[PDB]
Amino acid sequence: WYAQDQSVALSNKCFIKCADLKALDGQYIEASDIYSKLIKSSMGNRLSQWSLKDYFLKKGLCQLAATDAVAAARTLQEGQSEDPNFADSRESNFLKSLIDAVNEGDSEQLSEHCKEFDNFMRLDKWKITILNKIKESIQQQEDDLL
Amino acid sequence: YSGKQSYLGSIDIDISFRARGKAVSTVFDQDELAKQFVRCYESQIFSPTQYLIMEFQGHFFDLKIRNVQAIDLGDIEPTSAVATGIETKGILTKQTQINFFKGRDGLVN
Amino acid sequence: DMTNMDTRTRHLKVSNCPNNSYALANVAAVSPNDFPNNIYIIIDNLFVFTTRHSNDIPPGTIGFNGNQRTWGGWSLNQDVQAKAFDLFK
Repeated sequence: WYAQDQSVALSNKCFIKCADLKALDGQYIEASDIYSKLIKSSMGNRLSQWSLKDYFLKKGLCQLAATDAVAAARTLQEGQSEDPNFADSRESNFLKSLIDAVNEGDSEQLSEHCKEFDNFMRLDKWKITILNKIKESIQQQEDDLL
Repeated sequence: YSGKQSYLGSIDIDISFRARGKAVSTVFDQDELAKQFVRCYESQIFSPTQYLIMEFQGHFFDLKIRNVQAIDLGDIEPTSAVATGIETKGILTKQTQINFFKGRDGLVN
Repeated sequence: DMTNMDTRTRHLKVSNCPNNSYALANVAAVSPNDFPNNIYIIIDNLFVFTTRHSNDIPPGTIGFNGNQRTWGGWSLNQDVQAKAFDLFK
């Protein structure tokens, strides 16, 4: 409804809440779609850029919670090529490190990257849950490994 | 599409560990690897850079076909140049010369 | 009691273990139609294991864990020879 009223910022806040809850609720694909909508709505605005910097990260995290590392890499590349601020942001490096760790299936490397990211930028419970599910998915792959 | 070059003469495969933490010092027989490749996948079409996941004695490996040579039946000598282009494709046979190289990671012994 | 049992050879496919409990028991899980319960069976004349009835494994298939495959160097879906075993003789 806020979008129908063209209140971009209020719709963006509502969509942030919706995507956060959906990702926490097991609906990673829908949360990533809402994050894509947020990215598209906030693109070109000098006012919401950090939100974007986080958006990309979050979206990728959701795509990585869904075991879709290719989609996470595509999102990282899109953010790097579209937003110069995100390209040099720590969030981009952290997302790339997470994508690489999932590609190599090194859960310990993912944990090390998470600790490094926390040391400079504190993680939130949403990210904690996403990465916990991701690590448990690596463990499940280890179960499929047998 | 190929006309005459329908079979695989020489195939090069780069072998890598899917998981870095699963490196094993076990001695891998290339003849056994080729035998498993023919046994599990016969009369299939493969192209350069095509990827595969191989389960050998419970060990999971990533195999990348770095290059392929296509030959026609009746060619006594493989005078055809080995092609790295994805255009070339062939049909696996029980006599294709399979050469295994270390993956870019270089952990497989 | 191992005095009487069908010793005929059978060719069985190696497949993933049904679950962790069966792997822990280190007992070859077989169907009732495959072999009697609680008898020693040899495989490839080298690998001896105790049979236990299992309804989750169809007849003609033999279940193994990762360590057994490592010992025998076997891949998934590999065919192995199984016969009755008598260590005492």
